[PDB]
Order: sequence, then structure tokens, then C-alpha cells
Amino acid sequence: RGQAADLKSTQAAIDQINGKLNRLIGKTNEKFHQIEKEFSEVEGRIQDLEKY
Amino acid sequence: DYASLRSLVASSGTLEFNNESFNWTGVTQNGTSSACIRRSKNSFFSRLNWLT
Ligand SMILES: *[C@@H]1O[C@H](CO)[C@@H](O)[C@H](O)[C@H]1NC(C)=O
Ligand SMILES: *[C@@H]1O[C@H](CO)[C@@H](O)[C@H](O)[C@H]1NC(C)=O
Repeated sequence: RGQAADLKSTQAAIDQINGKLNRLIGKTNEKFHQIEKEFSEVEGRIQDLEKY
Repeated sequence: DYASLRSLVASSGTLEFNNESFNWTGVTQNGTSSACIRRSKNSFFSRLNWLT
């Protein structure tokens, strides 16, 4: 009895996984100035809209 | 800003009114009116005190 590994298939599947990972982790969304979600008081109308 | 009052009152969830004493020295209070009728008597808004 003996054991050996097929390198080509392993690396093909790993390459697919690598491309998937590259398409997810790398991206960065740049956003500077926004609305405020923390409200100190009760302001009625405008608070409800932006919270929604 | 009728909508703002409507909103904040509804969001609170209670009409709990605690009657609070004031000075009102020098002005005639209560101030009934003909339009507001309570128990077939001239009257006014319950939570508001007319100063005459
Ligand atoms: C009400 O106003 C009068 C004005 O002269 C004052 O003397 C009196 O102390 C006041 N009462 C209260 C409870 O603030
Ligand atoms: C309004 O009327 C009642 C008596 O009818 C009495 O409280 C007082 O005369 C007036 N209210 C106040 C808070 O002074």
C-alpha cells in the first residue's frame, strides 16, 4: 500500500477559491460625510425619516 | 408642525397628564367658551387654562 497526491486538481480548485476570495475581501467602499443616526433630543419629523 | 407633535406623542405612547399648580395671580382663570360644550355647559380644552 502507498499514497500519493494529484497536485494539478488541488491547485485548480484552490485557484477558483482564491479568485472568489479576491473578489470579496479586496473591495473598499469610500464614504466621507453622511447623516447622523445618534439623536440627543426628540425632533419629530426629520428624525423619523433619517432613522428609517 | 402638527405632524411632529403627532409623531412624538405617538412614539411616547401615553397621555399621562399630571396636574401641576402654578401662581396665576392677577388673571382670571378657567375661561369657558360657547363652542366647547361639556355637560351642556360652556367650557374649554381640558388641559388648557384660559387667562382673562
Ligand atoms: C405669586 O406672585 C406674587 C407676585 O407679587 C408673589 O408675591 C408670590 O410669592 C407668588 N407666589 C408663588 C407661589 O410663587
Ligand atoms: C376653575 O374652577 C374650579 C371651580 O369651578 C376651581 O379649580 C377654580 O375656580 C378654577 N381653577 C383653578 C385652578 O383655579
